[PDB]
Amino acid sequence: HMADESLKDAIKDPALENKEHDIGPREQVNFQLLDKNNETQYYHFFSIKDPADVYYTKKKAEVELDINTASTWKKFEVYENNQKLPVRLVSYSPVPEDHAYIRFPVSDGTQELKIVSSTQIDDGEETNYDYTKLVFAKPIYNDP
Amino acid sequence: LKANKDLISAGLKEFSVLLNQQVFNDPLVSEEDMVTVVEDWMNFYINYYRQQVTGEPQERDKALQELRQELNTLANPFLAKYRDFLKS
Amino acid sequence: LSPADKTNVKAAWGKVGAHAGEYGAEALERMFLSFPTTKTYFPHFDLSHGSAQVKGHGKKVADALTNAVAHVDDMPNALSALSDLHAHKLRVDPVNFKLLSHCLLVTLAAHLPAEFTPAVHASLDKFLASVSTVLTSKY
Ligand code: HEM
Repeated sequence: HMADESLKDAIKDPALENKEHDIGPREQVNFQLLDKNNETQYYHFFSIKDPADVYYTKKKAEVELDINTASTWKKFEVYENNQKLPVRLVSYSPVPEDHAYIRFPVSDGTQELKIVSSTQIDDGEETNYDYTKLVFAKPIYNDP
Repeated sequence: LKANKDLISAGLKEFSVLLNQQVFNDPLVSEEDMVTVVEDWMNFYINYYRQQVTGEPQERDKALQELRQELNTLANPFLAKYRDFLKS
Repeated sequence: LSPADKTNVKAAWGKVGAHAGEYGAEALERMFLSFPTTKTYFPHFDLSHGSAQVKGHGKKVADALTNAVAHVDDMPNALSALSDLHAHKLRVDPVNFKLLSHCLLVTLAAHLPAEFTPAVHASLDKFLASVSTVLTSKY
């Protein structure tokens, strides 16, 4: 139901058919998706769009993550210093594109953040990705 | 054996899906080269399901023998169908 | 293509990872043994067994396929620049792309037998079928 719990079922909501998610001042920030042994997390590297759009608000900057093949993505938990962040769906491009756009707030001076996630194709084998480190090109800072 | 019997059924179904998805656009491959491609597919299905099958050594060998024969019944019409397409 | 096929292609090519350049050269060598008509020499290229250019070409094939998987939602645009390559148009016969991409499945499934299910095999077959038609679209 939630973005963190299951993206498969999160994108079922037709209210986010092609909802707007490109309003307000944003920033382009590159990143790298590594794994437990500091090697390239390949599945994530192909799945997530680089760079990511960093939208500004009145409190904290919200990092948008464009995730492709959302129909197979299930778990997608994001943490900041081992503290779970509130992830949510802001929009979703339907098939054949199948891109899911999710946002979450990040505090000032943040750059590294781990991702606990998984994938599942329909009623089949669940592939767990217990650790994936996401390092931005620069530390994220929100404008006043 | 039931476990092996049901595993063969899924193997034949999955193999038929592979044959159906093939597009015969230009540039077309020759009859000789398509025979090699079919053999490479059948050998892959034998390699995979040889790990999946269970039971005694002779029970697994007899299961893979039935699978290889069952795959040829699906392969021979596909090769014959391709020969009629290639000549035109 | 489909969400399942796209997911299978990322997972298969993800588990390949850094060994993509090795399989690219290996698949090219496997093509000549399986298809002897494909084996032909030309002046400005080194097609020896332990060649530097064949290994170099494997990395180029790997980097092209890696880009194709990275932009699998729009594959034709990702391989549009590569489809106009003069070396392919002049040296390579159009049919050999289907034969090389076939041998890459044989190579990948050989080195990664556990992760390569019949479902994933058919997913990469369809994916590698489209890449062959895109590169041979210009001729
Ligand atoms: C579908 C599989 C293949 C892929 C993805 C591929 C990819 C590439 C790429 C990316 C390049 C470099 C082009 C550049 O400079 O940007 C290249 C060059 C080349 N390829 Fe392929 N190739 C494939 C199959 C083949 C085959 C079957 C042959 C036939 C032997 C071949 C022969 C050549 C030659 C002669 C060059 C020129 C390299 C040089 O001297 O600079 N390729 N290929």
